[PDB]
Amino acid sequence: GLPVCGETCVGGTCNTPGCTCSXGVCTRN
Repeated sequence: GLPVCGETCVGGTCNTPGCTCSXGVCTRN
C-alpha cells in the first residue's frame, strides 16, 4: 500500500503529497 511518509509537518504542511499530519507526523491518508 502507501507507506508511512515519516516526515514532520513543518508549519502545518507536509512535504510529501498525499500525506496528512497525524500528531505532526506525515502519514498516508
